[PDB]
Amino acid sequence: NIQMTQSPSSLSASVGDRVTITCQASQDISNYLNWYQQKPGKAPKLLIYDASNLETGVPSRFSGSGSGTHFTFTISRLQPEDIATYYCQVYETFGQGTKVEI
Amino acid sequence: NLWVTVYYGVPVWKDAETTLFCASDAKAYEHNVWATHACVPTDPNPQEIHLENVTEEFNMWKNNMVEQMHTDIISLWDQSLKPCVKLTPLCVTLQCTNVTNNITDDMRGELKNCSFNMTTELRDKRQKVHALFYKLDIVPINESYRLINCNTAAITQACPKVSFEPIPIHYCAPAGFAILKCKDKKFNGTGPCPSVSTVQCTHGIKPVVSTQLLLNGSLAEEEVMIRSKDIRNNAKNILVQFNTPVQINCTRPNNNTRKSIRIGPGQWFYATGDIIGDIRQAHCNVSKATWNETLGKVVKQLRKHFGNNTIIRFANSSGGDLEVTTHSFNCGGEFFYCDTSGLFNSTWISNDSITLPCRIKQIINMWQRIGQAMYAPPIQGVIRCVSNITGLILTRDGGSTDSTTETFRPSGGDMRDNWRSELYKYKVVKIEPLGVAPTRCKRR
Amino acid sequence: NLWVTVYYGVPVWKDAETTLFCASDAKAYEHNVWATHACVPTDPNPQEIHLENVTEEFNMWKNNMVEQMHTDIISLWDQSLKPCVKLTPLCVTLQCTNVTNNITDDMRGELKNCSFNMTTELRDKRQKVHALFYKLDIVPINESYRLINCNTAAITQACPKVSFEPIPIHYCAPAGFAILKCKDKKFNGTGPCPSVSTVQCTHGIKPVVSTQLLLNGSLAEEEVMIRSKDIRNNAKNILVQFNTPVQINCTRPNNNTRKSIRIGPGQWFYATGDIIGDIRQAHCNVSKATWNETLGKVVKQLRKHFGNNTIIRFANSSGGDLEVTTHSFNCGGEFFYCDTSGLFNSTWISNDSITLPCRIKQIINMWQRIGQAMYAPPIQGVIRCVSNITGLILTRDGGSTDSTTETFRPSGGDMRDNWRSELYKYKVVKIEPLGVAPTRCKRR
Amino acid sequence: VFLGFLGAAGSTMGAASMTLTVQARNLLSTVWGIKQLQARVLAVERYLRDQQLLGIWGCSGKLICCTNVPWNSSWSNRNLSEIWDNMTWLQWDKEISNYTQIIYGLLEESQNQQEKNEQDLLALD
Amino acid sequence: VFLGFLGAAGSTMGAASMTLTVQARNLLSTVWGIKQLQARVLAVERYLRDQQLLGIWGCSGKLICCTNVPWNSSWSNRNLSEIWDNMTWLQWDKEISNYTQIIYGLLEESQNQQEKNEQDLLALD
Amino acid sequence: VFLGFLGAAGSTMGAASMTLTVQARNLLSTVWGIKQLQARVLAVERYLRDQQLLGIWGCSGKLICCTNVPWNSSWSNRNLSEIWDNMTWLQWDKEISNYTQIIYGLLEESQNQQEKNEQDLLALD
Ligand SMILES: *[C@@H]1O[C@H](CO)[C@@H](O[C@@H]2O[C@H](CO)[C@@H](O[C@@H]3O[C@H](CO[C@H]4O[C@H](CO)[C@@H](O)[C@H](O)[C@@H]4O)[C@@H](O)[C@H](O[C@H]4O[C@H](CO)[C@@H](O)[C@H](O[C@H]5O[C@H](CO)[C@@H](O)[C@H](O)[C@@H]5O)[C@@H]4O)[C@@H]3O)[C@H](O)[C@H]2NC(C)=O)[C@H](O)[C@H]1NC(C)=O
Ligand SMILES: *[C@@H]1O[C@H](CO)[C@@H](O[C@@H]2O[C@H](CO)[C@@H](O[C@@H]3O[C@H](CO[C@H]4O[C@H](CO)[C@@H](O)[C@H](O)[C@@H]4O)[C@@H](O)[C@H](O[C@H]4O[C@H](CO)[C@@H](O)[C@H](O[C@H]5O[C@H](CO)[C@@H](O)[C@H](O)[C@@H]5O)[C@@H]4O)[C@@H]3O)[C@H](O)[C@H]2NC(C)=O)[C@H](O)[C@H]1NC(C)=O
Ligand SMILES: *[C@@H]1O[C@H](CO)[C@@H](O[C@@H]2O[C@H](CO)[C@@H](O[C@@H]3O[C@H](CO)[C@@H](O)[C@H](O)[C@@H]3O)[C@H](O)[C@H]2NC(C)=O)[C@H](O)[C@H]1NC(C)=O
Ligand SMILES: *[C@@H]1O[C@H](CO)[C@@H](O[C@@H]2O[C@H](CO)[C@@H](O[C@@H]3O[C@H](CO)[C@@H](O)[C@H](O)[C@@H]3O)[C@H](O)[C@H]2NC(C)=O)[C@H](O)[C@H]1NC(C)=O
Ligand SMILES: *[C@@H]1O[C@H](CO)[C@@H](O[C@@H]2O[C@H](CO)[C@@H](O[C@@H]3O[C@H](CO)[C@@H](O)[C@H](O)[C@@H]3O)[C@H](O)[C@H]2NC(C)=O)[C@H](O)[C@H]1NC(C)=O
Ligand SMILES: *[C@@H]1O[C@H](CO)[C@@H](O[C@@H]2O[C@H](CO)[C@@H](O[C@@H]3O[C@H](CO)[C@@H](O)[C@H](O)[C@@H]3O)[C@H](O)[C@H]2NC(C)=O)[C@H](O)[C@H]1NC(C)=O
Ligand SMILES: *[C@@H]1O[C@H](CO)[C@@H](O[C@@H]2O[C@H](CO)[C@@H](O[C@@H]3O[C@H](CO)[C@@H](O)[C@H](O)[C@@H]3O)[C@H](O)[C@H]2NC(C)=O)[C@H](O)[C@H]1NC(C)=O
Ligand SMILES: *[C@@H]1O[C@H](CO)[C@@H](O[C@@H]2O[C@H](CO)[C@@H](O[C@@H]3O[C@H](CO)[C@@H](O)[C@H](O)[C@@H]3O)[C@H](O)[C@H]2NC(C)=O)[C@H](O)[C@H]1NC(C)=O
Ligand SMILES: *[C@@H]1O[C@H](CO)[C@@H](O[C@@H]2O[C@H](CO)[C@@H](O[C@@H]3O[C@H](CO)[C@@H](O)[C@H](O)[C@@H]3O)[C@H](O)[C@H]2NC(C)=O)[C@H](O)[C@H]1NC(C)=O
Ligand SMILES: *[C@@H]1O[C@H](CO)[C@@H](O[C@@H]2O[C@H](CO)[C@@H](O)[C@H](O)[C@H]2NC(C)=O)[C@H](O)[C@H]1NC(C)=O
Ligand SMILES: *[C@@H]1O[C@H](CO)[C@@H](O[C@@H]2O[C@H](CO)[C@@H](O)[C@H](O)[C@H]2NC(C)=O)[C@H](O)[C@H]1NC(C)=O
Ligand SMILES: *[C@@H]1O[C@H](CO)[C@@H](O[C@@H]2O[C@H](CO)[C@@H](O)[C@H](O)[C@H]2NC(C)=O)[C@H](O)[C@H]1NC(C)=O
Ligand SMILES: *[C@@H]1O[C@H](CO)[C@@H](O[C@@H]2O[C@H](CO)[C@@H](O)[C@H](O)[C@H]2NC(C)=O)[C@H](O)[C@H]1NC(C)=O
Ligand SMILES: *[C@@H]1O[C@H](CO)[C@@H](O)[C@H](O)[C@H]1NC(C)=O
Ligand SMILES: *[C@@H]1O[C@H](CO)[C@@H](O)[C@H](O)[C@H]1NC(C)=O
Ligand SMILES: *[C@@H]1O[C@H](CO)[C@@H](O)[C@H](O)[C@H]1NC(C)=O
Ligand SMILES: *[C@@H]1O[C@H](CO)[C@@H](O)[C@H](O)[C@H]1NC(C)=O
Ligand SMILES: *[C@@H]1O[C@H](CO)[C@@H](O)[C@H](O)[C@H]1NC(C)=O
Ligand SMILES: *[C@@H]1O[C@H](CO)[C@@H](O)[C@H](O)[C@H]1NC(C)=O
Ligand SMILES: *[C@@H]1O[C@H](CO)[C@@H](O)[C@H](O)[C@H]1NC(C)=O
Repeated sequence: NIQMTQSPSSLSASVGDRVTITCQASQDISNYLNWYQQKPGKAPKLLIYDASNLETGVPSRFSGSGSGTHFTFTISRLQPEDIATYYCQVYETFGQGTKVEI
Repeated sequence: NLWVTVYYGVPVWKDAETTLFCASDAKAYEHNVWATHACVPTDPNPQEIHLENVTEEFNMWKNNMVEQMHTDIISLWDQSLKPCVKLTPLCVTLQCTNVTNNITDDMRGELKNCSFNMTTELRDKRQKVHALFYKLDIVPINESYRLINCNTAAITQACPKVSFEPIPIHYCAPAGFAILKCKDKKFNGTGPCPSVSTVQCTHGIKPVVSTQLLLNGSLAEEEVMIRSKDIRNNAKNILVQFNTPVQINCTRPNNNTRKSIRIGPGQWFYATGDIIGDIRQAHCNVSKATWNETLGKVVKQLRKHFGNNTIIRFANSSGGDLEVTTHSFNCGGEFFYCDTSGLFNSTWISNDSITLPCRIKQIINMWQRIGQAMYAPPIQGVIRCVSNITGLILTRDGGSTDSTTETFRPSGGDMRDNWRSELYKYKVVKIEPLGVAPTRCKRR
Repeated sequence: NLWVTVYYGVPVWKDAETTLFCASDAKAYEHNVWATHACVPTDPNPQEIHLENVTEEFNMWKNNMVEQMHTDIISLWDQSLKPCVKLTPLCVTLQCTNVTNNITDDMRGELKNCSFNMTTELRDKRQKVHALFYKLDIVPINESYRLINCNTAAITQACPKVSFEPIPIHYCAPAGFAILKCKDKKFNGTGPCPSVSTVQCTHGIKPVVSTQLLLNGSLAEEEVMIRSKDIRNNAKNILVQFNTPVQINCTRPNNNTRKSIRIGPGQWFYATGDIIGDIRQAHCNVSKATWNETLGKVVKQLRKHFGNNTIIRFANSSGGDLEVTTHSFNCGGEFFYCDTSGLFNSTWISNDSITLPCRIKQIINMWQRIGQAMYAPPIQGVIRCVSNITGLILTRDGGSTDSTTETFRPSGGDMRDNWRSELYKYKVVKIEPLGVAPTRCKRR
Repeated sequence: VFLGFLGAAGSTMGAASMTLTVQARNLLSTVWGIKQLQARVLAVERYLRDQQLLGIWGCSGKLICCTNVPWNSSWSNRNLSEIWDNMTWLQWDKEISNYTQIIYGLLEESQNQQEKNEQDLLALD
Repeated sequence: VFLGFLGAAGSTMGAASMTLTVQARNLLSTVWGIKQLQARVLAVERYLRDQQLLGIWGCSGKLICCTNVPWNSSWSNRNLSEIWDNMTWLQWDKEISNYTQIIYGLLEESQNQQEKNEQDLLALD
Repeated sequence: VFLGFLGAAGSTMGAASMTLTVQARNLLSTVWGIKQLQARVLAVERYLRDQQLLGIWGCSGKLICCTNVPWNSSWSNRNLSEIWDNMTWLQWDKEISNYTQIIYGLLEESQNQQEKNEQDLLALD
């Protein structure tokens, strides 16, 4: 179906800097890409839906922007509550996932 | 130099939602599930004005006319069922045996001869009656039977005089509103339509309740039309509109009786009772060649979206209720559920008749309401039926491990897509007659 | 010299009566006794315009908004109760014994364990069931028990999903009408108000149904307010509005179950069944000191009308139904009737907590209609509740032989006075936009 | 829309006559559905009755309309200053409501009717 | 009645201004009975709101009404030819909808109100 | 209000034309509640249709309105005396109902529309 490539596969960054994760689809998917956060031992939690809108209750430091084939997830500040694996998703397909690290 | 000038009657509109009244010719009868309490007489002169130099954005997937039709049809079903016999004294133990009459091997176990005690016109007297019930209407009380809805819902007999035959209904806008029709013949129901007209009412739309197949609908003018809210999303149904229809021949061969049982002071229960002659399975025939050329056209149009070299597979429904796992419909007054496993069973590589067995049911929850069911009375005689398959509702299989092949299965259940196939070309707009523009004229 | 000139849009109004629509935010839920069939969404911007140099005569005791709210609340109760389970098969003989569970001495005899025969989903089969019923719901058939309303009224179960929690409702006027609000903080609800404003809708008024105490109402801004249609008439109730509220802590300590019994094809009866742990009396606590200072303020304000040297006595209700002889209310879904004999028991000469025992009831005739009663289903768990006592409804004792003392007792029952306490400052007026006046101008 | 509604109710009549449009814009917008519909229909026909009254005089589409009906001192003998600078429209209505029907009758009896007929005749010469 | 309704919707604004009466005539005509009644009542009060807007300006009983509000080039800087001979009313509405309320406010703020007051005063001399 | 309603129905048309306001004032005011509401709404929208017809001509807010449509002797060849002094309005309606739509069409075709456009243009010079 629609293949996805999510990069970087593993990222290590110190507090304060920005984290930019990129998902590349296999074709035009309009804006129907979602970004989820999964802490270890917990279910994924949706942060970005439709690639730009922010789920209610999410801090504003999480943001997403993209279209067509290319999408980007931006976390402006790596606050200590945020260490988790981040996944992109189009339809049934889930990204390979990236784990931030301190 | 220039001054504000006010114009009234300006031809400007906006997108809006409103309540649309229904026009209908309503000839005949001297007893219609719809045009008796809600709609009004038709228009002798259906006037359509072509709006030249007008390109208008349409969206069949955010059309409020579809939602209005859904609510209207549900409410009209409820209103038609309100003044009829409540069948609450029929939730009793039923002693059932198999039918001793000559029964074909396919129909063995489908029908049960059930004896039970019933109320009479006098409340202090009881009657021993017997009736024929389909096996799909009858649940064993333990591992003595009972109707299927007795645990969950109360049951109301449908009035036999009221007929379930769809009649066309035209959806008309009130004053200050207009209905824009997209006249483009290649339109997939979303985006700009260059050829637009305005109409007083929609075309005659038969409220046909069916699953997996659009019966007695409109036909595409040029080619088979594939429409989907998101063709890449497998969770979204694919509406297929044919350019040439496929005739479907349905029948229940059983010569059936209608026994009247006086259950109350003026209330009657209409049971099946007996069958004159042999007993055979109800079924629907379609032409094998016609179905073949229609499926070839559907594959040709699906490959536009899913690639030219991909293999298009037609498989039967994955699961669900009997309404969605089968072509469920109603013509002749009885409710058919036909196994379409023979319709959808093919693999199309990029390079006689079919008989569908049908099971009848008398206890129906049409719109899955809570605490409400309907008993469909039996029809006297042999019911036959001829319809035009004019489209399909499909669902693509997700999570495909093989990227070369795509699998499409029948779908349905949500009838908002049944009339999205009819209301795709219409759009309600709201006239803004007041405009302001610069002119050289100045008030004294 | 002078000529008639016609003005349209003149700011003039008259006293009139009209039907007021209700605005409500109606957030939450995805089941409200009121805002589901009658009222409409709120207003983002509540606009209030102060009418300067305007003195307007108000009369809370001839306010038609109160009558409109009474009719609306009764009708909305009836409409909420219409689509629910009728409990007519529960008017049968009940074999009742005392509860063997650990019961405190106060709660001895209050609850009865009653076994009875009930209908099943199949009309030809019966079930032996048992339920816990409060003694106030159960009448002995002879000098074998029966529910209380079986002689007089049919009973309908309240839908458990529908919640009895008051939500605010704003009463709004249609076009050509206005709502004038009296902004004076010393206003007793009758006579001229110098500080007047106009509002689109009233404030958020919770339709709290209660007797002897106004819960979750508005508070006076400056001082305790004593209001009465005639303070010299003992037949007229005295509405007392507090300036600081008294918190009230209510609870039913019983850990309760809700057993479901399938009485009909899709109908369910929700009985109490069993109690997990000890059984104790339901009760309401108020602060003794807070009640003392509030009653001192009430006495100080009553002495303005009844003389400065008179002795103000607070005694409990003289008599009536359980609704009026007790602080009757409903929060948590269950109907409390609390003995306020400890609240009103004092003598004030001109110079810790209180616990009120509460009895629960499930069969309620809220508005004393004929042939209609409601069964309140039990609530699973322990119900607690916190409210603001914001006022009282009192009745002065007449025919006093002693002229030095005045006695005031709790009152209520007529809920038109419960919402007179909220709608006292509002007045519906009717805009007369057409005026004629002399000017020197003359038509050509 | 609702801003300033009746804000000049306590102003002088002269000062409240500059705010007529805020009070003119505000006259036009199950069993309870029937109640709301009855309210809306009543408002509509009331507005139309007022507009018909304005139109059978020469005051159609006007919020201030000068007429040819003389003022009678039997209705009010105050001078313009007491009316337009010392009194409010509510007080004036209270004072003049007993003659309002006489004034309306005079407005539609002779002035607009004979005017219209005379303009019918002046469109001949 | 319905003939030609919105037929000039794609015409130029100048050409569509000659067909205003076809779009002006078409603005005036159980639970479903209540639905139809609600639709009819809504249409009536909408038409009356538009007529009230026309009447609080000097545009009562007129489908084309010249005013005393100057055109501001902050609303549109096109010359008459681009507007009345190259553009349609739908495109013009899309372009000018952001200022429509400012224009309406100016139409009822000063021109009709001060005009009316000045005609009140000119009927004295 | 109801006094004199249709009292001049048998009068001559000339004499019945002096009583137009009695017949103009009288055109504006459970399942049976819906029936009464339907009646009221129908009366309202009918009155508004008549007022719209008057307004798309030059006859807004007028009970007698002179026009620029010539009289055609194909509609009636009687002289003014036979019409306004010998005939009643009911007889005239019976005689002229076959051409009424032609007359209405002519009233809104050229005279008011071309007049309005010409007044648009005369407000330029
Ligand atoms: C798609 O669209 C298709 C075309 O509309 C539909 O097919 C149509 O289906 C309807 C409903 O079954 C068919 O209507 C029936 O037709 C018969 C009468 O029509 C003709 O039949 C005879 C020859 O076939 C002819 O001699 C007749 O004179 C007539 O011309 C009947 O089967 C039936 O009539 C019955 O209609 C009443 C309502 O159903 C019923 O009350 C009457 O019988 C009852 O009452 C009488 C009198 O009281 C009693 O004597 C009876 O015992 C009984 O109690 C009456 O008999 C009905 O009209 C229609 O013909 C058919 N059209 C075509 C072209 O095939 C599909 O159904 C649609 N598909 C879907 C899925 O909706
Ligand atoms: C005067 O005004 C006061 C303030 O408004 C009123 O007090 C209020 O009273 C209401 C009604 O009892 C209280 O609302 C309840 O509050 C609880 C939920 O709120 C919070 O509670 C938890 C901590 O206390 C917290 O963890 C929760 O997350 C939540 O924040 C519940 O008791 C109750 O919730 C129930 O609401 C539904 C409707 O009642 C009910 O259907 C639900 O339970 C049912 O359904 C679920 C799911 O199907 C099942 O799991 C259950 O078994 C059951 O079938 C749901 O549980 C309710 O919301 C309110 O909290 C309280 N406020 C305050 C500040 O005390 C007074 O009552 C007013 N006085 C008068 C006389 O009117
Ligand atoms: C369902 O079972 C019922 C019985 O519960 C069947 O009807 C009954 O059938 C018997 C045997 O055919 C009938 O007896 C016969 O009646 C005729 C006259 O009708 C008589 O000539 C014969 O000698 C014999 O007695 C009986 O009357 C009839 N009814 C009852 C109440 O027993 C029914 O046919 C079964 N239906 C099917 C579809 O199998
Ligand atoms: C759907 O298609 C099937 C299959 O072609 C049709 O069944 C066929 O129906 C005909 C006509 O009734 C049968 O002919 C008759 O059969 C019996 C037994 O011999 C007898 O009454 C007559 O002598 C005559 O031959 C035919 O046998 C039967 N074939 C099969 C395989 O079942 C069916 O009628 C079609 N249904 C429609 C159009 O509704
Ligand atoms: C109201 O009375 C009923 C009886 O009418 C009480 O329920 C019944 O109580 C008996 C004795 O506790 C139960 O018997 C016991 O059952 C358990 C299994 O549940 C078993 O382990 C014990 O050996 C014993 O047999 C009985 O099951 C139960 N129900 C019936 C229908 O008899 C009920 O508790 C009483 N309620 C109160 C609040 O007192
Ligand atoms: C209303 O006020 C009464 C009286 O103060 C409160 O009753 C008191 O409640 C507390 C808390 O539950 C009880 O303490 C507990 O009691 C038992 C028996 O010792 C035990 O579970 C714990 O060890 C703990 O001490 C206290 O005994 C009880 N006092 C009396 C005299 O009944 C009641 O809770 C208040 N209700 C409200 C605010 O709803
Ligand atoms: C309520 O009634 C009072 C009178 O009792 C009105 O007060 C008047 O308000 C106007 C407008 O603010 C004042 O005019 C101003 O006055 C001074 C000269 O005194 C000057 O600086 C300004 O040019 C301006 O004209 C006026 O003096 C004042 N008159 C008094 C107090 O006698 C008030 O407007 C009314 N408010 C309403 C209807 O909202
Ligand atoms: C749709 O838009 C087209 C332009 O894209 C409009 O076409 C124009 O139609 C008018 C009226 O028929 C034509 O005027 C005629 O033109 C010729 C000279 O070219 C002359 O013989 C006649 O005197 C007459 O004026 C005009 O030429 C034509 N212009 C083009 C094609 O550029 C059309 O009217 C629009 N249709 C609508 C809104 O219904
Ligand atoms: C019903 O029709 C009759 C005619 O058939 C109308 O009678 C006319 O009534 C007027 C008004 O009262 C009379 O005018 C008066 O006449 C005399 C001279 O004859 C004079 O003294 C007065 O100055 C005044 O003008 C008129 O003569 C009379 N004509 C007849 C009988 O030929 C009558 O008005 C109609 N009534 C209605 C429509 O209510
Ligand atoms: C379905 O029924 C229709 C008629 O409703 C059948 O059409 C007829 O078919 C026969 C046999 O070929 C022809 O002789 C007739 O001329 C056709 N028309 C009519 C009006 O009878 C059709 O054959 C059926 N289709 C099947 C069984 O596939
Ligand atoms: C089945 O489909 C055919 C083909 O569309 C229908 O026959 C057409 O009916 C329309 C009705 O307006 C006519 O205009 C066409 O000329 C007909 N075409 C042909 C080829 O005959 C037929 O009515 C449909 N049958 C049912 C039962 O819906
Ligand atoms: C009634 O309940 C309220 C809370 O709903 C109680 O208020 C609390 O009281 C305790 C004990 O003094 C304090 O520690 C808390 O801070 C108070 N607030 C809250 C939010 O819990 C109140 O005490 C109760 N009143 C009684 C029993 O008189
Ligand atoms: C009980 O009364 C208190 C005091 O009035 C309420 O608390 C106030 O709530 C309002 C809500 O608009 C706030 O504006 C005030 O600031 C609050 N005051 C204080 C002192 O906290 C409280 O909400 C009431 N409780 C109930 C259950 O009605
Ligand atoms: C009756 O039918 C059932 C299936 O419904 C079957 O299992 C059973 O054997 C049949 N009994 C007979 C023919 O006696
Ligand atoms: C529908 O057609 C429009 C152009 O009119 C196109 O942009 C859109 O992608 C089409 N939808 C699908 C599902 O192909
Ligand atoms: C049962 O309770 C009643 C009061 O309701 C009491 O009179 C009677 O003695 C009790 N019987 C017992 C405990 O056996
Ligand atoms: C209420 O206040 C008015 C003055 O505003 C006063 O005349 C009247 O007597 C008061 N009512 C009572 C019961 O004291
Ligand atoms: C004024 O009214 C009186 C009656 O109050 C009346 O007799 C008189 O003629 C009227 N004056 C004028 C000039 O109309
Ligand atoms: C035009 O609009 C601007 C703001 O966009 C405003 O400042 C200016 O004064 C306006 N011009 C006129 C002539 O009103
Ligand atoms: C009068 O009507 C006739 C048709 O009856 C028409 O031919 C003629 O031109 C008309 N006359 C005028 C002056 O319009």
